[PDB]
Amino acid sequence: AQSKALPFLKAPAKLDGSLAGDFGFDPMGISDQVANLKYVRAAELKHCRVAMLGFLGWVVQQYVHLPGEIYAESNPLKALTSVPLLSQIQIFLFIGAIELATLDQTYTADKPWDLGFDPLNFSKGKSEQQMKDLEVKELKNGRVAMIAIMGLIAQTLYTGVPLF
Amino acid sequence: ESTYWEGKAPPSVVLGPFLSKIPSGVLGPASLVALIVGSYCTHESNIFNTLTVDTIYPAYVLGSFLTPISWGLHVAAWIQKMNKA
Amino acid sequence: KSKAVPFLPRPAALDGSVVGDVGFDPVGFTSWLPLSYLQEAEIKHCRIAMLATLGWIVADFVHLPGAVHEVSSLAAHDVAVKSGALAQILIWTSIAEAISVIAISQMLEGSGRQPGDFKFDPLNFAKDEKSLKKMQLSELKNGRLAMLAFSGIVTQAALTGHAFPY
Ligand code: CLA
Ligand SMILES: C/C(C=C=C1C(C)(C)C[C@H](O)C[C@@]1(C)O)=C/C=C/C(C)=C/C=C/C=C(C)/C=C/C=C(/C=C/[C@@]12O[C@]1(C)C[C@@H](O)CC2(C)C)CO
Ligand SMILES: CC(/C=C/C=C(C)/C=C/[C@@]12O[C@]1(C)C[C@@H](O)CC2(C)C)=C\C=C\C=C(C)\C=C\C=C(C)\C=C\[C@@]12O[C@]1(C)C[C@@H](O)CC2(C)C
Ligand SMILES: CC(/C=C/C=C(C)/C=C/[C@@]12O[C@]1(C)C[C@@H](O)CC2(C)C)=C\C=C\C=C(C)\C=C\C=C(C)\C=C\[C@@]12O[C@]1(C)C[C@@H](O)CC2(C)C
Ligand SMILES: CC(/C=C/C=C(C)/C=C/[C@@]12O[C@]1(C)C[C@@H](O)CC2(C)C)=C\C=C\C=C(C)\C=C\C=C(C)\C=C\[C@@]12O[C@]1(C)C[C@@H](O)CC2(C)C
Repeated sequence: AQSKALPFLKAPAKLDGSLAGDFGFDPMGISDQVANLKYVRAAELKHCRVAMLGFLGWVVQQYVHLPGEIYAESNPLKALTSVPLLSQIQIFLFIGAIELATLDQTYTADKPWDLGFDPLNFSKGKSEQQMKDLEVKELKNGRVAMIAIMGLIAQTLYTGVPLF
Repeated sequence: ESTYWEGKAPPSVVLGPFLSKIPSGVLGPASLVALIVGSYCTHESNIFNTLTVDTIYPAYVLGSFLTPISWGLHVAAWIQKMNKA
Repeated sequence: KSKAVPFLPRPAALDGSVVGDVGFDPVGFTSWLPLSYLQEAEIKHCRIAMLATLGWIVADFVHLPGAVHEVSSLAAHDVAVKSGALAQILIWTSIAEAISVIAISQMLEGSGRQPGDFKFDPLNFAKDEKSLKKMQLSELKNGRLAMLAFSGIVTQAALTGHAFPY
């Protein structure tokens, strides 16, 4: 009834109105245990962003490579082992440096997903409806990418073909 | 509710809202049939014919599971009979 | 008192339902289970049997967009579980049924979901209540006929080997 995604079920109590992308999709009632939807939305958006970047990297590594030889592997899962540990540890350290401040931030803030990242100011001057539309676009694209990046990983692990 | 009882038989609510509405004249014969079927299945899988890897027969196994069940069915049959059902 | 069985009395739980209540319950199964759960089971069986009868009949006549699909809908089960199609259909059917547990559990508990209702009318073949009731009765009658017909089809096509007459 109240779920748009599952037009027959009634959504849970915490799925209503605000927090764009709310289509009443919580059949298992996971939202009933979390105190709020702030942390789960932060986790969902982090997954969405990481999955978008992962899909883009998957395709680009399929087609484009860095000039060096160590980056010449086309299969992303094979490149996970071919690439030297120095590059991967540098990436991990960069991510952890970004992650510790946001670790302090996420567990207490009202909008843990709002990291203040807008270098090009794509949100300055946008109205509330436009901002909500942008949030919906981001969430949609992220969910589709998550499904897609998991599918790419599965098909590479099951057939060895990284794409198509 | 109030499954607690002190009379001769417990209230029919202790049987659940599926056995609470079965007449005792149905549960009784059903319990006896289930007990006979389960005993025969147990005695056909084993005892009369020795068990082997090639002879397991899910019917006899599933059947044999009716013996433990039978116990519950006739207990419920007695409970229904004493509760004017 | 019963409309279907004049001898036996009308079932206590069957008074009126647009699902085709003609008071046919000689064994009193409606006393055992909630009527709503039995209605959901009946509608599920109806739809499955209709789809299966149509699929069996069609797949014996014109079904070969490939090589592994050159079977006679009697050896089709093993061939196409070996191929892997039945696995995918089972996966999606399991997802739908797991969702259906909550649908069955949201009814029998409150809400307003009628048995067998999934709000799937994309083409809007039913418009008002009268059309909805008429076509619910039609769907259930067709589904019962399809249940019996598929039973006959499998029993005959296993008692012999033949085509559509079976
Ligand atoms: C990391 C994954 C992740 C996380 C944390 C969330 C989190 C959230 N989603 Mg969400 N979503 C995701 C992935 C995720 N989503 C994907 C991939 C899709 C596309 C199908 C969606 C589609 C979607 C819709 C349409 C809606 C939500 C909503 C919500 C919010 C409320 C539901 C909730 O509390 O569930 C928390 C969820 C988890 C804790 C994840 C548990 C992990 C389970 C067990 C998944 C198990 C694996 C799965 C069955 C199969 C994956 C393998 C492969 C096939 C992909 C919450 C912020 C609702 C919303 O906006 O509310 C504000 C809403 O309406 N989501
Ligand atoms: C690519 C392909 C095959 C192939 C090819 C080529 C590339 C095309 C050509 C080459 O030459 C060969 C080859 C092999 O490569 C395509 C395959 C065919 C598809 C993709 C079709 C799928 C069939 C769907 C079926 C059969 C589903 C049945 C429905 C059920 C519903 C169940 C329900 O109970 C549920 C769960 C809820 C209930 O409420 C009611 C209902 C709804 C009835 C199952 O009962
Ligand atoms: C799909 C997914 C999560 C799906 C979860 C779903 C659907 C859950 C749905 C539900 O909970 C709700 C919503 C509500 C509940 O009531 C009901 C259910 C149904 C239970 C996460 C994907 C998450 C996908 C992620 C995080 C992708 C990460 C990408 C990474 C890590 C990067 C990898 C690479 O770097 C390597 C490894 C090597 C390089 O060569 C290549 C690249 C690609 C660059
Ligand atoms: C990357 C992406 C968006 C990236 C946006 C970025 C970085 C924007 C960053 C900024 O805005 C901020 C944040 C703040 C601004 O102030 C600054 C900038 C910097 C401007 C979306 C991708 C979104 C990506 C999506 C939605 C991908 C969907 C993929 C699908 C459907 C793939 C399917 C398949 O892969 C399978 C599954 C199997 C294959 O075999 C077959 C096919 C079909 C190829
Ligand atoms: C499939 C079927 C109906 C399917 C309808 C569907 C999917 C409609 C779906 C939708 O409408 C909804 C739901 C919502 C709409 O908004 C959208 C769509 C998507 C359009 C009926 C089958 C119905 C199948 C029936 C009725 C079977 C009849 C068989 C009979 C009568 C007997 C035959 C035999 O006697 C012979 C001929 C010879 C003997 O040897 C053998 C036997 C078998 C014994």
